[PDB]
Amino acid sequence: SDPSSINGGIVVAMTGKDCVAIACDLRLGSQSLGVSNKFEKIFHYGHVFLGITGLATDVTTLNEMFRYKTNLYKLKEERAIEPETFTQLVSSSLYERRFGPYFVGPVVAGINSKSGKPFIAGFDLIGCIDEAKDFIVSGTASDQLFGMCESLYEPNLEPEDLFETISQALLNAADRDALSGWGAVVYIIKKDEVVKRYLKMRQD
Amino acid sequence: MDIILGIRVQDSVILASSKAVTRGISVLKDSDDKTRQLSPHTLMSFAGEAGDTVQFAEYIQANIQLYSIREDYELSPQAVSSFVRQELAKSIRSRRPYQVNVLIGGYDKKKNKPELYQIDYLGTKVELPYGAHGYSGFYTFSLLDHHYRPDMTTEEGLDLLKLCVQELEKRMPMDFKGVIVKIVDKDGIRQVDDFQAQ
Amino acid sequence: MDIILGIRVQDSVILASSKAVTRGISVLKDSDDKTRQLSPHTLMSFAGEAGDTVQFAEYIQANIQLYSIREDYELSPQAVSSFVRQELAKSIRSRRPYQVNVLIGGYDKKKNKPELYQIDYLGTKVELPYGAHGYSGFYTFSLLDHHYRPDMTTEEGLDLLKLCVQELEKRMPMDFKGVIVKIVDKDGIRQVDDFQAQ
Amino acid sequence: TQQPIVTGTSVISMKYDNGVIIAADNLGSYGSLLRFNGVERLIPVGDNTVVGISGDISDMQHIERLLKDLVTENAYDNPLADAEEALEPSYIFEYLATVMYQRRSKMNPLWNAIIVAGVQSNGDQFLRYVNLLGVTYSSPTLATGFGAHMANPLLRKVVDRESDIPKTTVQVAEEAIVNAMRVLYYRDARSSRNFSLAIIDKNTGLTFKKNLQVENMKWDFAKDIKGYGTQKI
Amino acid sequence: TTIVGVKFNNGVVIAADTRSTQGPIVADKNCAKLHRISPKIWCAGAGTAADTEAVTQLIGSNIELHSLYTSREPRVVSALQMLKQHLFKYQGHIGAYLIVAGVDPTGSHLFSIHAHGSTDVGYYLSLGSGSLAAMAVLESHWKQDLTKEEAIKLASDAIQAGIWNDLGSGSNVDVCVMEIGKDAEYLRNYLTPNVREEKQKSYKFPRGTTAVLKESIVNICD
Amino acid sequence: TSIMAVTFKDGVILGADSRTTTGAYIANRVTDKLTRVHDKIWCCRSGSAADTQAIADIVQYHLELYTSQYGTPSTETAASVFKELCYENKDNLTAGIIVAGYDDKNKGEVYTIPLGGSVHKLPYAIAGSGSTFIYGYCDKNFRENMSKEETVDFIKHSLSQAIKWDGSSGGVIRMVVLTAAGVERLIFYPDEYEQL
Amino acid sequence: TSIMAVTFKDGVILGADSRTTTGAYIANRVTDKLTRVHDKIWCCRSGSAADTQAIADIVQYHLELYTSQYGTPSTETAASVFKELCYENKDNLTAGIIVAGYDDKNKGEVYTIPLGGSVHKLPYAIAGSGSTFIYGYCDKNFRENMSKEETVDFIKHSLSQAIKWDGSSGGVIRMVVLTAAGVERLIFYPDEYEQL
Amino acid sequence: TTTLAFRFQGGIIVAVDSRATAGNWVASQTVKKVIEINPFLLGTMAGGAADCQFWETWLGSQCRLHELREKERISVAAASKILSNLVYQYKGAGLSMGTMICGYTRKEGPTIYYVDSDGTRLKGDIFCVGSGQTFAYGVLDSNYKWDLSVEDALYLGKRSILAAAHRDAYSGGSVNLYHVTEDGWIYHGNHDVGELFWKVKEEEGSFNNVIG
Amino acid sequence: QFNPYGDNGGTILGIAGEDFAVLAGDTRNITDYSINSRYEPKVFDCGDNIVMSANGFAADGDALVKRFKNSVKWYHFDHNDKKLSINSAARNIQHLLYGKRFFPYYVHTIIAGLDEDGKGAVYSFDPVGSYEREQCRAGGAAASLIMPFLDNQVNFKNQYEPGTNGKVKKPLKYLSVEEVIKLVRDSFTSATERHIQVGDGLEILIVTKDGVRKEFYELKRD
Ligand SMILES: Cc1ccccc1CNC(=O)[C@H](CCc1ccccc1)NC(=O)[C@@H](NC(=O)c1ccc(OCc2ccccc2)cc1)[C@@H](C)O
Ligand SMILES: [Mg+2]
Ligand SMILES: [Mg+2]
Ligand SMILES: [Mg+2]
Ligand SMILES: [Mg+2]
Repeated sequence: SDPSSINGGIVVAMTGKDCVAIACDLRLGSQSLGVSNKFEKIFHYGHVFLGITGLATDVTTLNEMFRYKTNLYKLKEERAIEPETFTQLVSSSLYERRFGPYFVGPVVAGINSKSGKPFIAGFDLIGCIDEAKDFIVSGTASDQLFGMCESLYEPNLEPEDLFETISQALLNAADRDALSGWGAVVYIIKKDEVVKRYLKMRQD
Repeated sequence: MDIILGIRVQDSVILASSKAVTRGISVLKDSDDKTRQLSPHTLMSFAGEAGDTVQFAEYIQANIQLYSIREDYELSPQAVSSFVRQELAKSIRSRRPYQVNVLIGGYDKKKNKPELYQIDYLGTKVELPYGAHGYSGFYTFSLLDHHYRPDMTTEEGLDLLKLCVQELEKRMPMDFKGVIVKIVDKDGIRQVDDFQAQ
Repeated sequence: MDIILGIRVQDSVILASSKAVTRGISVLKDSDDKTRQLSPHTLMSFAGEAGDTVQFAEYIQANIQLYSIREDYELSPQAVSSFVRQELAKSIRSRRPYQVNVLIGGYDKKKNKPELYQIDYLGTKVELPYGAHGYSGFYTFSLLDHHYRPDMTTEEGLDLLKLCVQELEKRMPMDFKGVIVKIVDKDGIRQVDDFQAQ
Repeated sequence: TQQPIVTGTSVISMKYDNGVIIAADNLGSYGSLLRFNGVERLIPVGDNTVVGISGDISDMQHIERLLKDLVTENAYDNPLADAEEALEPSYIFEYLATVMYQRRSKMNPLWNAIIVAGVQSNGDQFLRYVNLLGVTYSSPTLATGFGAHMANPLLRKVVDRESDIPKTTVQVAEEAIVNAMRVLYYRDARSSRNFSLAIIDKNTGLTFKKNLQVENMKWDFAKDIKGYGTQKI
Repeated sequence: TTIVGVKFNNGVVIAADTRSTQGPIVADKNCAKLHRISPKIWCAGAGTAADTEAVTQLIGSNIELHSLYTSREPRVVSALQMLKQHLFKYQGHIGAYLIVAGVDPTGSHLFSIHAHGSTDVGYYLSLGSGSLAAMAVLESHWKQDLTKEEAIKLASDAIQAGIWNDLGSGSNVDVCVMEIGKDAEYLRNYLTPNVREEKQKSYKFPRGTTAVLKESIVNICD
Repeated sequence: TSIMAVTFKDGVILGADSRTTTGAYIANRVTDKLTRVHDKIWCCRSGSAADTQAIADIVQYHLELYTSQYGTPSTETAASVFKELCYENKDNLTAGIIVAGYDDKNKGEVYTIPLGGSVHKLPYAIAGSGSTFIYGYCDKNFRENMSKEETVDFIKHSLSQAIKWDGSSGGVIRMVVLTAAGVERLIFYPDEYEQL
Repeated sequence: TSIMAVTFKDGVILGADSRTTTGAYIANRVTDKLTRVHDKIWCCRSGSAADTQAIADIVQYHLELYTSQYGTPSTETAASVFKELCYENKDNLTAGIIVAGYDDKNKGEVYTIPLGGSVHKLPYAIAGSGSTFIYGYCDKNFRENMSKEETVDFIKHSLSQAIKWDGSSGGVIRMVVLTAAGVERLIFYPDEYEQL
Repeated sequence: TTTLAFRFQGGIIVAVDSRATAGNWVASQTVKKVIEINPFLLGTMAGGAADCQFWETWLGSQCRLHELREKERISVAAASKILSNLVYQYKGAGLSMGTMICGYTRKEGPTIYYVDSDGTRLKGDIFCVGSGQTFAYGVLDSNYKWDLSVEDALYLGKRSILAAAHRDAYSGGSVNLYHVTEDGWIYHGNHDVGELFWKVKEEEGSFNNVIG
Repeated sequence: QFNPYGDNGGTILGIAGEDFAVLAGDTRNITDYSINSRYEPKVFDCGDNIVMSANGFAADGDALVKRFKNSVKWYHFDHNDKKLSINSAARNIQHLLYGKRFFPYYVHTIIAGLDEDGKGAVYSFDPVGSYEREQCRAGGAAASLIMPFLDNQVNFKNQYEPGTNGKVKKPLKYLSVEEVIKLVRDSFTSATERHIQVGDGLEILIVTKDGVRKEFYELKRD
């Protein structure tokens, strides 16, 4: 009944050697009732990826708002928005609603197209930026996610290795949370190509 | 509590809505139609708070109808549902939000697919093979998880609902006075007006 | 809300009691007998809070049965009803009061007259030609004010009761899964095993 | 249910190489009124234990009576009362811990935070805390109330783990205690300039210092402070 | 959070711990809490992190415009006045607690600001949960006419008292030295005494450990 | 907080302790509660620090604008401006201000504005949590037309008693002397005043 | 209520105002707040009139029984009985009691028992709602071993300030003098003490 | 939690999940929600673990005592009523337990009693109890026949818990299966949902809400 | 109002081997944001080769351990010195806890020992005496951080055989006391990094068919 708990949902992002990964679960619940098995929580504007947990209506509203804004950006600037810049756009957009916030835990993943360096960021619901360079977590199993990442993570992982770490981090966190799970998608983001995998997991 | 069910088969979408309207200690009507036609190929069903329910539906209907006449063209189920979602999403943060849950069932003539959208009063939208609002979902979801197949005929879809209604008439505390059933397909919206004494 | 009706005709008392037991969003049972025989010619029906209902009934039953064996005698319906009232009266000012309303229907062999007692959880007793507990009375009292006659046969009483059950099935918001009907007269207590579609 | 009335602030304490030091100011507050001024909050039991109490003073006075009654009772039919069967710090503590816990469990607590300080019969230092919930713990440094927030950080700079306690002389420890008391007097609005200090040593025994004062206070820099931002004169 | 400001004979220094928290959980182990208002006016926040950041950036923006307009160096009393007036207007609801410090043409300044908008002037200040651990150190060691070296050591030791003794504070010490002579020197991770020790074991998974349902390449361009 | 203002033969003196608390913690032990709103118009603040600082800033502003248009404002005028702000916004303010100033015609004057926003002209005035403890003392010892060294003594003694009994009061005692002479600042330290 | 006890050279004196209020109504302007629990042990009561009367009556009972068996109770004994009742029943009593007595051995003694139930032996004690206004005055004027007439003056002046500021205090000042002499009841009317 | 027991031609099917929660935290996935009172008696557990665990274990002791005292096994009716009456003594103190007592005796036949902490005690052929009850009820009711084979009935039981484990956030882990006969409980094993879901999807063509 | 409960931090963790068991817990005791002690054991050898921790409210933790240590003692007196088997201890502890069902001990409690067949055994309890035997269990403040790790690294959950298409699981096996103590120290360094209440020191108790052995490791002090 606390808005950040109604639908349930986890996002995690990790950096590795010349790559980033962002993963999310697929459940959309209404309290105990599992409602949808296909609710993805990761979006992408150009090469910039946004995962959003929390109230699902806000998740949808935010994606549509950032599509809208990055489109207008691309038209005026005649280039794709960069992760660092987008982070700033997320931050100030959320703070614009300081006193009636969107109940969400946004995560940004992407590689800088000019410098090639991997970039991740998290935010709280009013736009405060978490500037960790290893991993970012969010959602109703964030506790479990922090536990997994801090144990499993190591710097400079190769994309195929990073896929294992992020997937194992997500999967095992999901499985200690009643409200998250029911499917998982992982994005592996390499400057040049993006592979998206759907995971096999417990449907309970 | 108000039963609003939707099931999407292969060539059509089927909506079933309860017929009771109950204020307090009395059932005031046993034949209420909890549905508005949005376009020749788009039907919306609704449950929720006493006043808001019909005002919202009609407000949506007038807007879609207006759009239709302005462009001499029928918006897709997907486009209609996004409109409906955005309306609810604005509403949730206004002074007095509409407390209305909806199912939108339509046939997309361009894609030749049937489409079912579940949207709650908060503006949470999802496409589903089958859907429900309120307490009824706590029974029907698992029943359809079992018996539902993606490639069913309309006639098979109507048997799946007969099962859903039966189950709700057995285990729900309240007498919802049967359901009105409507099919949305490539031809449009018709009423299977003989479902209760069937 | 639990339907509990009683009507006193000329030579008998008829008790009718809803069959559903509902906890939350689920009907757990559709054949619940909300009755206890207190003695060969006295019947008591009950409705109220979940646990106290049966616990109270069976406690009264144990007591009246104890009496019968001690005295080799059946207490008059009027004496049983007085015993029941006092038990409820003491209960209302106790630590945790019994939340049960009752109907006592009895045939008094020493006077050859049927008798109906309505007693609520407060210990409010009153003898009636017809009575009800809960919301059902809001329908049935007016119907019987109209349709009831002091000289009706048992069979006429059953028609009048059927008329009451029809009204409730039409107008009450809850599904109470029909009634179990019982007749108390000189030849004792018997159940009308067909009523749900009689 | 209940609420403290007349209260008395921190009790601060640390271990050193031979024994323990404990101090407490002599104030008894009544809300924000600095009402009473010669309140002793250090309670010597025998001559190997000092009990320091903060919180509600009426409860403190009750625990005082309990402790005296315990010395009396231990003496009864006990010819080794001042030798082998003398009250140990650890006995006094366990007793109080029991009382405090039973009291919270009855929903009627003794509204206090207590530190028991002393030296065992084998020379070992004893330093343990108990409070109104019956929570107990032990550490090279212990403080109650504000002392927990301000004395500990300072005292821990001196004795940061067990292995620092051989290394810490009486002089160093008392200096740290005396300085911590000044800092509390600077920043705790419910505190006083006068305090008692006691040292329980394995050689020296019990040294109870009364009527101590905070000295060497820095106030001179106040004259330069004008306004709250823009004002120059 | 532990933040301090210490004045010395030729300027002012500020320090902070680098832990950010969400209730009992550490979200960021090395965040920057030292914000820049203008080149030589720096700031440290406590309370709602989004509020301290935002209020710092807003006043920082307006101070720049003010500076360009007036063709003058920004003054600390200006940052102070703008901040307090903004915070007051919000009766508290913007949960920013700041130590603002800097140098300008009139000298060197150290102030604190509370969420409701009251300001205090001082020679040494601390805010945040580690506030009392840091103040215990300052009251114990502060003196008039400190050198730059002494003020850096005192500031640093105070943050440390916060790191070790306050559960809301940890990781590393950030410092910024504003001297009347030269530029502001931002000293990031001045101390790093909380290095995470080497893991007992690697948890690198054999490839193919995770079960995959289906795979696909995502398109970026147009 | 302990604040006081006292008229005497040559002008008026404002005095105050230097302690600010949040709860029982001393946020500032060297606070300057003596506030200048004009050359020879000063005030003392009690209640919310936020509120009283915001109010003193607007008054300072109004009196500066006043001077540029109409010469020096009288002390009464300054009190009226304080009162206007305190009364009109009483609901969202917790402000207890003492206004004191020296004028050539009117010599020393003291005005007290308590919580509601009423104004009172007085020979002397005391406020803040500290003041309850010195009502008896102050009433028993104040005389009209005291000398500068007498008024300093009276403020010193009173505030030291206030500081002795109130937890929310303490630190150094600050005074501002307002006469024809000029403006004089005074400070007295615990070692000095605790002895009295 | 304004109540105080002061030890001096030859014994101890208790003083009190005579006002009892319910809200702003004066239920009694001539109350005797000076209560005898033994010949030369007396007390002043504050807080709940019901609570303190009931307490005083129990103490008087205990000391009468005490005198029958063991002889004259010490003041400390009297204070201990008061504390016992007040402490053991702190969670049903709003009682603040000042105890004052005289015996040949220990001379004049004063004990104050505030709300908690704690006991405090003091050279003098003040209490009641009017006491707050005289902390400064009393601490500044009390000396040890004053004469009877000096002490009477000290209470007279202290209570008149307390009465002057506190609306719950007022009426006449009653005093009880406790010495070897003797017990002496004094009274002072507004027309005398207001002019101080 | 989800627990069910139903009566059919060939006795009783008892089926339960194995998930323990505290709030949204999954506390355990391998918990025992069935107690084996005696060779012919079973009890199920829903609601507060401790309340159930402690009072159903106690019920076991009370039943055993009856055997010694009466030289005969306790009737299901009486076993249920012991627990019923105990729970009633505690009404309003906040006990939280959903319970089924299932078993066989010669005089009664196979019998199921539902007993909760409100004091409600009911005899019936079908009960589902727990936060997942409605989900189990949906599958169970729509495929229930009196004449189901033993093999079919065990599966319908198995399938109904799966239904519930999938939809209800607070159900899951594994299915525990029991059959009660005239001779009378036999354990039909533990079935982890981790594997069972995918197996049942494959073999039955159900669960089309799930991608992949 | 008076709240009879507090929260002293503190995390505990038990893993059962084949012929051993470990019970580990950090040695830090906290109240709100302050540190009470850096070394306060909350794991205890209770006699009869059983080790115990009751974590959460330390007053209730200590009361329960005390009371159980007494159960062991009075079991010896009433049953001719019979050893108290781990399962019997579990059942006993349930009754201690349920005994206070309507004013609970506010502790998550864990016991470790060897079962009748000499196998490693771990039992865990909620505050009101619900209990289960388990292969491993974390309890306390960072339980949510450590449990999923153990699910992954002790019971190999979500780990499949490379190449088998995720259709064949990684086989569950017993771990050595060296491989267990590795997981423990790692679990705790992870927990220290992310949770403000966990730190200072780690104490592990190991139980074998020779008794109880103790091991200590320094943890981060921030
Ligand atoms: C049927 C049964 C039988 C065995 C195993 C599982 C179940 C199913 N059942 C649960 O999984 C329930 C669901 C939540 C639920 C709980 C109670 C009633 C209904 C639903 N969980 C629990 O009972 C867990 N404990 C707790 O939830 C708690 C127990 C004690 C607590 O103590 C808090 C406290 C302590 C002191 C003072 C005040 C509060 C807090 C949480 C236990 C699996 O660790
Ligand atoms: Mg589930
Ligand atoms: Mg008066
Ligand atoms: Mg055994
Ligand atoms: Mg930590």
